[PDB]
Amino acid sequence: QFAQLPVGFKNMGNTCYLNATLQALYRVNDLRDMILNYNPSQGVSNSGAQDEEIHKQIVIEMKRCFENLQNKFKSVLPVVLLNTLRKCYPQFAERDFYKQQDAEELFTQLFHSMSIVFGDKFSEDFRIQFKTTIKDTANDNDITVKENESDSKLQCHISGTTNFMRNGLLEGLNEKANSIYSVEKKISRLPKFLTVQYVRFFWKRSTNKKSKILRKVVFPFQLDVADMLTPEYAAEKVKVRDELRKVEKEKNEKVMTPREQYETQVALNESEKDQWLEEYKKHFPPNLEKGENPSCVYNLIGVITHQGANSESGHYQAFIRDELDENKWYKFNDDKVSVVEKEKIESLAGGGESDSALILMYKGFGL
Repeated sequence: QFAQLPVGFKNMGNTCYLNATLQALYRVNDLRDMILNYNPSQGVSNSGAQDEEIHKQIVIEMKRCFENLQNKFKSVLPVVLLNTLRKCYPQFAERDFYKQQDAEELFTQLFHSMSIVFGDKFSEDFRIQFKTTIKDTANDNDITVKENESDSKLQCHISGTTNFMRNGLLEGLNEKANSIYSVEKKISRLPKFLTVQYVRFFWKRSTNKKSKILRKVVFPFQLDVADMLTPEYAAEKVKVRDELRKVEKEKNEKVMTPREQYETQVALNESEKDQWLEEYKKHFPPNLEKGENPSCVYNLIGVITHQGANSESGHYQAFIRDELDENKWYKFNDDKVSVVEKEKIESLAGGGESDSALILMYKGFGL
């Protein structure tokens, strides 16, 4: 009666890559907020970027789109945003409709633009820092440790052996006169928002053509990455996790018109949610960096899926967890929005030609 369905973006013809990506970004609370409050008078953070003005326009056009989503405009047509994106990143103007594109490539370029415009305020929420150990496979006294590698996502490598996301994340942290060196990353700083890429798209050698790995790879709703951290950082994050678990457990224990009553209940539920956020926050570590995850645990909040033979075919969708009711998920099939249950989300692990998870977004536990 009173609860309104979220709205989606109309597909202009092979532009579901953009639509699914925008829903996932909109779900990231801090990002949504900084875009919604962006004032062009504020300029950009990185005015070393030669194309500064077009990045600012990308943000402006995102803000307009986000204003239309927030204020539910039954359908949003991101025409000007697409044109703007194409001016900045001509790869997205390739034809053959315009050609279908890899959502990962869009995600990456949008991250670049948002980093130019907002700076550290944006990028610190996503930064993963590594401690890298570099050993000569032929000599285990030749050891070098580096602390300066970082990224804004983790890659989940998928081969025929891969059955769970953890398997692929662990493989992604390792790689290999001249010698073969093993290069082994452990995480020394976790972000509050953790993006995971399933490496599904690849160049098939046999056919000289783009293809896709269809293998089922199970992801968890609650992700714990303690085993990917340096020993020193794990000790810190596990201590936090164990206090947060105690709060979670304690939480699980505990004349107006009909419209007015609904609006009062929403207000009550938001207050109760905020009181629990404050209870978790009491246990956050004292020297936590802005944008850093307090613990080593995350909850899943969004999934970008793809169905089709390769990154230039088929269809992308987003599945987004409701911000209050953690059991509720929304399916954004462009402008067709529906409510689905946890079982439908689990089925996105893949296997065969089914719609399957490509990019996963996790938010830190207790946030």
